[PDB]
Amino acid sequence: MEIRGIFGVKVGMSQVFTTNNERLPITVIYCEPNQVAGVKTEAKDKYSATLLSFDTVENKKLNKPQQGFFEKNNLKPTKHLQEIRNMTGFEMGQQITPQNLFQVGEYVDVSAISKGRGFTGAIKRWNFKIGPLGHGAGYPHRFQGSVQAGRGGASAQRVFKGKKMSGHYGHEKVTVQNLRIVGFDEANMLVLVSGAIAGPEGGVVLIRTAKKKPGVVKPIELAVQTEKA
Amino acid sequence: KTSMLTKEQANKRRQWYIVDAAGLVLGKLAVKAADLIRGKNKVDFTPNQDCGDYLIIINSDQVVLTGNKKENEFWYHHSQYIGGIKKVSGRDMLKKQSDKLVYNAVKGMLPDNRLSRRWITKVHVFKGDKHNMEAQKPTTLNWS
Ligand SMILES: [Mg+2]
Repeated sequence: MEIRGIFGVKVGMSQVFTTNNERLPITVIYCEPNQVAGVKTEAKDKYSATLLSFDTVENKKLNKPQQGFFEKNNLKPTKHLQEIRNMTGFEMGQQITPQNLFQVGEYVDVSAISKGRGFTGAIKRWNFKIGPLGHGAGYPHRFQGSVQAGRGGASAQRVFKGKKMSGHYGHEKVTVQNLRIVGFDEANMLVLVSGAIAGPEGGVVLIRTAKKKPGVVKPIELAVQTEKA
Repeated sequence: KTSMLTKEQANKRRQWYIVDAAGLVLGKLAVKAADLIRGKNKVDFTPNQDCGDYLIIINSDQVVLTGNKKENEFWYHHSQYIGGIKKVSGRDMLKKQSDKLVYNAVKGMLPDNRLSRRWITKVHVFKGDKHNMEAQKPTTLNWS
């Protein structure tokens, strides 16, 4: 549809108090104004999308083909370029800030590269269970269960494609939906999101308009103090 | 002993073709396509040299299946997982993917072989009349 998107860097997590007598955890996202670097139209390129360049860097610390692309296209050089499908209401060479995209208290979703958790075993990875430790249950008691599917040539005689065994976990993309936006800060070019955002403190964080609840907004205010002495 | 039979080798010359698959049926089209690809009709058919011609099939979605097959005969495709049967019906194949239908119906008619996978790539099945293969200067013949 009219999907709207923006990028930032997750700077950390804290909490803030609202009316309705509620405590609300918060993630804080530093959002430098972005810059559309290309627009794909439906007829011309068989689909629609908008290509956004961000994390401005000095021209020196940049590869030559990219800096040539930036000079030819009349942009500011950026370390990152990535694009959002089905962003339409924008043109070329324009600066985009989060204030110009999202209401004060509406619903977004956040994608971010998760926290790399190392080569981890099945029981932490797939929430499997641990063989009993009492009564002397033999030294391999932290395993993926029995991977059996059938013994003897008639039945199965193999392990099933897409089994659940140990492997690499973390450092993969995930997304949390319907997390509302609390407030902004134009001074610091900074935004506040409800909930907990995937990724380490300092990663790259994409915000899109939630597909589940596209335009839905329910306003949430703050809780200005009135106790002084 | 006797005179050794003549057999062309890397002496291949292949001419493109065009058939507009407007109102043909699947299988009767498919055998003709398979033979044209293999070069089975060539006067000098060497069984191991890909002596056959190229082929472009146009207006794939207009092909017809006789009888009530459009609702009763299914095409299956399985991934290697479990519960991976994707089962589609003739009416849905003549709409969603039609070129894949003719492609598969042609491929199965070729032998389990090492040129079969190199023969089948000589079949280009565009779904609609327009194409980008006007550059190769094909001939045009009806119902083959
Ligand atoms: Mg023992």
